[PDB]
Amino acid sequence: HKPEPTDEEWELIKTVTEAHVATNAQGSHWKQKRKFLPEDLEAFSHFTKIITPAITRVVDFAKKLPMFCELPCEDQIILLKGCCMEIMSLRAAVRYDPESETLTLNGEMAVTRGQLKNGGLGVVSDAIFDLGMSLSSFNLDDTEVALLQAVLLMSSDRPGLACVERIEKYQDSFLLAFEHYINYRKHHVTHFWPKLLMKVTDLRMIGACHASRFLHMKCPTELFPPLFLEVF
Amino acid sequence: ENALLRYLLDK
Ligand SMILES: COc1nc(C(=O)NCC(=O)O)c(O)c2ccc(Oc3c(C)cc(C(=O)c4cccc(C)c4)cc3C)cc12
Repeated sequence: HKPEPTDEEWELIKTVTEAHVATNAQGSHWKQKRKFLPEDLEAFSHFTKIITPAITRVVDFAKKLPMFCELPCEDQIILLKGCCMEIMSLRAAVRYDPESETLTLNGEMAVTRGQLKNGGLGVVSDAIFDLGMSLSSFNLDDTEVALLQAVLLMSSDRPGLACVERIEKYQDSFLLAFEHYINYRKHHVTHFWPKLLMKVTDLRMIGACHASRFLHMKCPTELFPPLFLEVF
Repeated sequence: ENALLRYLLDK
């Protein structure tokens, strides 16, 4: 008897789910198009060459949300800068394979904990892998991942934002529609909603450490891809 | 200064 989605919420769920699926790499063909990376600055090289298409897919995801498009571009810039690494981390974490103990990046590269860490992320690799491991029993479908992405995208607390309250209103829509979908999905996990909100905090911490470490990683800046530098 | 991000947003 917990509330299930309203018609307006079902339309929002369709919109955001479709935006996620259209911009999720090899959605169908990721398990098979996946190749395992063999064996510092050299893994830095394969990880730099793939970051830029990952940022771009996040930009595309945001641009297919009509709520995002009614925001002024300077707010869109702040919002995308705040959430790329959180969304990319989530997108990798839901692609954890317990058998290979790998995450898949860009629907094509399987990396191990050690590879991602030695590769340059440091302790944040442990944070993303441990999120993947704990998301296994969550059984998140495309809709739940899309709604998590929409919730991170629509963060009012981002510094420099103009439409702080318009954004919080958008987020509150996604949060309500997301809880209702969860009530409807009836996962066999106790306190599923409170636990998903803690995963949102886990991703927000990943967002801020990537920021922290980028500061420390400056290694001349022309070595880092342009769009990466834009989204720190 | 967000010039690439700005381009990608306004396309
Ligand atoms: C979040 O997890 C990620 N997810 C995806 C992805 O495709 N997700 C799945 C999906 O979208 O479907 C990536 O492609 C990532 C690429 C690099 C990366 O982590 C880094 C590594 C492994 C090294 C370094 C660096 O050392 C460095 C420093 C300067 C410039 C550059 C590009 C790299 C930086 C990052 C973010 C993290 C990625």
